[PDB]
Amino acid sequence: AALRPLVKPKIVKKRTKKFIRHQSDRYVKIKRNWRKPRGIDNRVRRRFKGQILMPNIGYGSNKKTKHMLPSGFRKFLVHNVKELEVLLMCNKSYCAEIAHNVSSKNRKAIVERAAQLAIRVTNPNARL
Amino acid sequence: SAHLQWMVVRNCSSFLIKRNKQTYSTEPNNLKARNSFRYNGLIHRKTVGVEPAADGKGVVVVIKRRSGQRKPATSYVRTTINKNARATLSSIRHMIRKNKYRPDLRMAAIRRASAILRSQKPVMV
Amino acid sequence: PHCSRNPVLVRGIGRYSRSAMYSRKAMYKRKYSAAVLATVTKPVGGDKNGGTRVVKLRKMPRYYPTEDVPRKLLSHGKKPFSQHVRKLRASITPGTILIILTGRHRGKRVVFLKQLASGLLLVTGPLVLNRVPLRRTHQKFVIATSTKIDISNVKIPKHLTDAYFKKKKLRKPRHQEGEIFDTEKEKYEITEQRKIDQKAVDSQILPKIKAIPQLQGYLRSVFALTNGIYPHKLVF
Amino acid sequence: KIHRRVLKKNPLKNLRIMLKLNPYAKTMRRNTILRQARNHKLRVDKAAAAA
Amino acid sequence: SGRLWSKAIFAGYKRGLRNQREHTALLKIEGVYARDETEFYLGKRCAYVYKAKNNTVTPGGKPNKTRVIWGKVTRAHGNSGMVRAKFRSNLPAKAIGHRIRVMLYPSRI
Amino acid sequence: NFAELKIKRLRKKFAQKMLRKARRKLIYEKAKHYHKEYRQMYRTEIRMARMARKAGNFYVPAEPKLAFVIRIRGINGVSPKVRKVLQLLRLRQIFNGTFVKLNKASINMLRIVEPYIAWGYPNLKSVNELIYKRGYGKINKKRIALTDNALIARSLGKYGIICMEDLIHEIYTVGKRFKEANNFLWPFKLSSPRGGMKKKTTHFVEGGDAGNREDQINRLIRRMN
Amino acid sequence: GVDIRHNKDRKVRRKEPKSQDIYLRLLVKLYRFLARRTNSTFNQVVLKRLFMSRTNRPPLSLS
RNA sequence: CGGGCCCGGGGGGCCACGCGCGCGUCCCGGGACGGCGGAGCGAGCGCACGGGGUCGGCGGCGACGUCGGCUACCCACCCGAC
RNA sequence: CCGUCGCCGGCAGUCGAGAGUGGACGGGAGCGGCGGGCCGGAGCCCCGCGGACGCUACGCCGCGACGAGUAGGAGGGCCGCU
Ligand SMILES: [Mg+2]
Ligand SMILES: [Mg+2]
Ligand SMILES: [Mg+2]
Ligand SMILES: [Mg+2]
Ligand SMILES: [Mg+2]
Ligand SMILES: [Mg+2]
Repeated sequence: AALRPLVKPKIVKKRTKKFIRHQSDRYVKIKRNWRKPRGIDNRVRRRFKGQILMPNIGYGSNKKTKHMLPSGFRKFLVHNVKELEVLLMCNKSYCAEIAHNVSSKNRKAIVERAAQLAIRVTNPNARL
Repeated sequence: SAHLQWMVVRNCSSFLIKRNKQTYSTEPNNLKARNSFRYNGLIHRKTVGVEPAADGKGVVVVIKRRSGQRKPATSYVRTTINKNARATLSSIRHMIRKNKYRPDLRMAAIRRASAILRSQKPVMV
Repeated sequence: PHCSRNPVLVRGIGRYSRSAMYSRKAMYKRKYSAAVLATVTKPVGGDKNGGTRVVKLRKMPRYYPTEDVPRKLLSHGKKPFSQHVRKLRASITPGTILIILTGRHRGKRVVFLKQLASGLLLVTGPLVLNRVPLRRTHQKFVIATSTKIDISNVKIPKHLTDAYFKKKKLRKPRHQEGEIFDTEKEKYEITEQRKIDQKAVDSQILPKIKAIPQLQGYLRSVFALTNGIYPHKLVF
Repeated sequence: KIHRRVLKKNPLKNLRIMLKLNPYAKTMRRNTILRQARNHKLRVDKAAAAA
Repeated sequence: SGRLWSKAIFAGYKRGLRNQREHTALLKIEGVYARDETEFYLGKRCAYVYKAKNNTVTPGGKPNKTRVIWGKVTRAHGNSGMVRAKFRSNLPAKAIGHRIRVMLYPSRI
Repeated sequence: NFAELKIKRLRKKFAQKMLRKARRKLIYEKAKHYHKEYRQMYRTEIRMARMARKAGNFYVPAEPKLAFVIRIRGINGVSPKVRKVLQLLRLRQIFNGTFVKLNKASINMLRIVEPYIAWGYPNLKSVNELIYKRGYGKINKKRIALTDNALIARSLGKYGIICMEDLIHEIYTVGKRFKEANNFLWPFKLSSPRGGMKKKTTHFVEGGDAGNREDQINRLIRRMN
Repeated sequence: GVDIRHNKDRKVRRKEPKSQDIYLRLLVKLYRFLARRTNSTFNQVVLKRLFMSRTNRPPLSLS
């Protein structure tokens, strides 16, 4: 009953865990987002066995499923009704997303316009 | 010239929307709304555009004259087709194929005009 | 139309060579030199609607989709399931006793009838012995024992295709919301056609089971593994 | 015209890939299949004479 | 009636000495202790049947609380029985030294 | 106009079919000829040996002339004169066979690489199975699988090699255009030897792998490609 | 691993003009088409000289 | 179980041998062999070890309890880890 | 499968009518295969008026080889802050 994508390939992720920064567990001052370890004795940088894995380009996802939502679509961010019609001809491979700033009165009109224009909206329940 | 104007508006344009890993374009006579040299409703000597009508019945086919390329008040001639869905498609098909008026935007004008009529059908829950 | 005139040695190699087959076909004398509808006319609904209407069938579509999918390349193999060649394991000849390994009738000892068209094995337990009726069963979920009954001079009815045993469907004509619970059609009932084909086949299999001694009690027991036996050491 | 990658098949296992490279391989093959069945029928005549 | 599967032990994963590869398990089937004795088992379906807290669905019955991880015996490992087995999801290490069923499905007898 | 342009189109597709069936018959008869020529060679070595045993004499065969080298030792810690010789044989990676032509220039540089290569004298079955299973070409510096004879004939065709059977005869009977045929082959990529190496680090005649095992290299090729 | 060196793999060479001049970029499209679809090696010389820097492209006097 | 397209002349197997005229060479008027001559294309069915997978094959289960989904949620075990 | 490098790779032919390993003619002389009464010869598409996608050319498509790295160099950043 939902709008279906055009095709739906099997999406294969080469890795599903995030890359945490080395020693982000040991400290609150170290946040988890990644910094490349530059240090002369670092056993993460030197890639010992049993350590934290470093991100590199080999983990890159298959570029016909890249940026694909887990239900076949790709995401486009919208703010008002008149930039929703750029998805009129991208119907079965891109889905609209009302941005966070758009008020409750105005995202009524985006939802029913996209319903009569066959565009899937990812968050059509946001001030209800 | 269409190429010389394209080298200006390729990356710098008010109609150009660049958000997450995809680019769109919002100029009026643009089928597909894609930022492309073939589909651009401003730079070519002859363009095709289709839009919904004044009220929600029909499609407005707008084409571009030969003559007044620097006269924007009179450069476009607008036609409202309000047939059934099958013969409004053979109408747009004849305006492109029989005149040889820009016959690469032909099927893109049919995909848009079919999808613009399905928007006008009464929605069922 | 003649036969192939070229016997096979192995698959994809004929026995007779290229010029040898020029002369078996007599191609030296058998050689040769040189050499809708889409629109109908349909009559008038007049008067002064003058002229018949030329109307085509195959009209043009009312709605193209937004995007299409490009078509595939070509494959040169890859037949449908109805055209696969059927293989039967060399242990299994008509009349052997099978040990059903998988269904509701796990462990039963049934007697193998004809093999059907879709590769499935038409099997009967004698229903009077172990309550397995005429069913299909799959080849690779079945152990062939070495015990044989001569089912030559036994007439299997010819309306016993794959379509005879295929399950039946009804749901769901004209019902759209789930409030009315329906306790019908999930009960299977035996038809009279199903019930007398069993009697037509048990009538002539049973005199050959009562022929050899104590095959009956063998065909009434179920198979099992105990603390001794290991199946790589058993003899089937 | 797009020439994509042709999957390399083994002519030592796939017969019509061998015949596309060596058409004579069919003629060797029918000569060695017939020669091995002619010698095999000739050795079960030696066995069916000295018995 | 009757057991109808052959009983095997989950020994460990396919491993070196200081590396283990959890995608391939190592099984010891009771009764076979030589590599020439193991050709019977080389395509056989195999299951790890265990119980958990919540109910799950049962194909052919009401919801039990048994759960199954299915696998296949792929090849032999070593010179004394010891097949290795490929499961659909990798076996939990809780299972090491417990029962794995070996099933007699797809048959070649 | 329009009917005459079909008939000129159907006759140029007819000449190409006639040219195609003439070229298929050429490579058919070249391979029937080479089959005779290999029986010429193989039976002659037996007859020359038998006529010497009758007279109480010895027949020393021809010193062989086709070798097949295989790099057995990897790329870590290799001395520079040895490292330069291995990249003149195109052995840049471990298990990377190629054919070489034996003479005094090539034998004295195979002695420089004794502990890195294993080599010997291949037979006709070994040169068939390497070309068919693992023979790729160097076609404008790409590595192209030899899936059709037009790939061989477009490069080596000016030397007379127009099918894969001619290429095998040019390698095995080390002909006048051996150099261009061997260099056409991208050097081979063999797997690890199935069943083990029996002590890689030492010479074949003292229990290992290095150097010249002479016709036992054929026993190595079977379990490696 | 292979025994090769990688320091001269990427060959340093112009393959487009570095300028953003749109009349220059527009007759690069003309000569890149003419260098592809023609056997002429004149067009392959003129194409790469359009790529060049000003100091690799000096003034030619009338004399 | 040599070579000479198994030289050639005479008296069961194999052949990727198969139009006629017209010239050529060779052999015993007859042949055989030609890469030789100025003149236009066979058609239709199938089958496939043939430029990378398909089925024109199938079964079971289902709203107050199950189905799938989840990670900087928690816990457990094996292995690795200063 | 991801990237890089190489192919000075391909695509402006969106050419459902585009089509050429040369083509036209235009008389001089002729064949076959067509329409015999031994005399003689163009079909310029269409019963269907129709036939997916593409080419942000700073784009898109292909093919092959390749991928350790401190100090250091260089590029890309639809990474982020004012
Ligand atoms: Mg250090
Ligand atoms: Mg239990
Ligand atoms: Mg070392
Ligand atoms: Mg490096
Ligand atoms: Mg690196
Ligand atoms: Mg650094």
